[PDB]
Amino acid sequence: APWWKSAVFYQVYPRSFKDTNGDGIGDFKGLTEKLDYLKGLGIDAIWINPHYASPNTDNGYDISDYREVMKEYGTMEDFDRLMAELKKRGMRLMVDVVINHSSDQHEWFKSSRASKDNPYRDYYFWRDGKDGHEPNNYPSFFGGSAWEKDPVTGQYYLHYFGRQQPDLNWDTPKLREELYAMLRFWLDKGVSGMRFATVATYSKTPGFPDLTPEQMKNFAEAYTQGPNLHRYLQEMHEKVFDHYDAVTAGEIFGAPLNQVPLFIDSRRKELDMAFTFDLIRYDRALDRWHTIPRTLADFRQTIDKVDAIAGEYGWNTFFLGNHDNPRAVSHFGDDRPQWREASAKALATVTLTQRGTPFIFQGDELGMTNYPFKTLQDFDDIEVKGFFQDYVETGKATAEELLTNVALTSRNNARTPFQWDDSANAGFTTGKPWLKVNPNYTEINAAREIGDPKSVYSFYRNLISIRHETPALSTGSYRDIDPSNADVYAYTRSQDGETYLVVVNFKAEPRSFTLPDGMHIAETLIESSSPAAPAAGAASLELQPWQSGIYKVK
Ligand SMILES: OC[C@H]1O[C@@](CO)(O[C@H]2O[C@H](CO)[C@@H](O)[C@H](O)[C@H]2O)[C@@H](O)[C@@H]1O
Ligand SMILES: [Ca+2]
Repeated sequence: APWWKSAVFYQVYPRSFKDTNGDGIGDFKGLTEKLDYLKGLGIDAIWINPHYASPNTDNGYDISDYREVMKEYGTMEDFDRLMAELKKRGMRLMVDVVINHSSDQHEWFKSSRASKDNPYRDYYFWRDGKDGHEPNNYPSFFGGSAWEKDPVTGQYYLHYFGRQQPDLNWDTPKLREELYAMLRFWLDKGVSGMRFATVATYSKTPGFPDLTPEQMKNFAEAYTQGPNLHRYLQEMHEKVFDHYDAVTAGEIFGAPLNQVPLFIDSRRKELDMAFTFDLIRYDRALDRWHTIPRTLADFRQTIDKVDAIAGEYGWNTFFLGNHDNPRAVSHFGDDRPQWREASAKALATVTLTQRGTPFIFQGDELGMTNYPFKTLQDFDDIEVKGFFQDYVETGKATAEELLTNVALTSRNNARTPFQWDDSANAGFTTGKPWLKVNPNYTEINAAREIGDPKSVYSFYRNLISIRHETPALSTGSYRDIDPSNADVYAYTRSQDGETYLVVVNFKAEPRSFTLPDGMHIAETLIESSSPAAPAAGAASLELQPWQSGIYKVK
């Protein structure tokens, strides 16, 4: 059982964590200042979003030099000190690895775009248009065609994401060797983990035939069907990860769940663990902007399908939130002032008793909410400007339809500054924050949470302890008591003849729970929103609105 199977991770979007120089952008110094806070919470390891030199058309996901640090975050010396200060606390760092595409300002692309005979030409994908139009019908995730004509050579380069994010050509051995050398540069600095963004799209289909209309309906899935993908990931492991001790994590965006085992089965020598989208997008329409009503029954059944593809040799991450999705309490909980803390704790109990390695998103430990967008600029983000181009400019929807829906699903919901206290701009910055702070910072902030044994924060800290001390709760098997139940989420975790029972009321009303025939409460480890723990030997539970609990059973 490697260290990573029982670790609890915390994801820090540095741009919005803590500013230390007034420019309104979070930075490395600000993260280094808060390690004590993170340690005190119980956090073993941090995954930071892209921290490399970038023009920031996509807040670090368009990388212009893989070997320099983002100017906004600090210098290489600031990154080294972060590493050092993490190590002092026996903490580990996972970095984000963005090698499906680079920025169009990367030196490689500047060279590549110069002529068709340039030595870098095949570091990207260049093709002639067909029939006066693009080379084929590929759509981009961030608006319009995935192909962009370059007047310099008259050909089109491929970009699955933004126009300023040209896809890297993995079919070219020289480029793969460069990528590997780049990974060693960071690994040699002692980085403990790497998360590969959109790891499933690295392999492109030879010939670039047009997508079928079915394929066009789910293009994301088509872009994960490159015929050399597993070949390339296995090569990366042989030449890189085999020689180091880091954990690898794949963001498997767009792939069908049944293919996930190919990425994570320890025996195949590709990656260690999976970030999947089935759960967190379980109520998102195919357009990635509308929502579809779902029940708890939908929620638990997805989790069960997801757990099942881990098998014996695979391993999952678990998360309810990240920098690409709405806030966990607003999305899966109830964010109204009277149910917010109660449901946030109930979500905490879920997160920390899932099988897999949990990732907690910055701010969820405080019960941070979605942002109340009013304006146009509140929504500012390459992906929504993409939705405008594809849905508004084309007359498929009105701006106000877009914004009503995007208010609920926008990435910007997760990127509002972390709420440290009740000072100006919640103590995030002394300047003017890059995105506005949520007004509810006056009720929802770290300083107020940490001082209160009854807070969301304190509930998270207690859960993390209980998990750290209970093997079954990280590496134990998982079993859903009743997948068709849409009121109360019940499951067991077991290891080595010990069994724990997690019960979570998802209704804002009293509910009852009857334990499995022959099973009885032995001890109560923790509850939220309960006025009294069950009696030793209880065969059922009386549950308050939003109540959660962990029990040892016999
Ligand atoms: O937000 C659109 C879509 O992008 C994904 C692809 O994995 O997210 C990763 O890659 C993007 C493009 O570089 C980034 O904008 C994003 O921040 C990054 O995590 C999906 O998760 C997401 O649905
Ligand atoms: Ca700053």
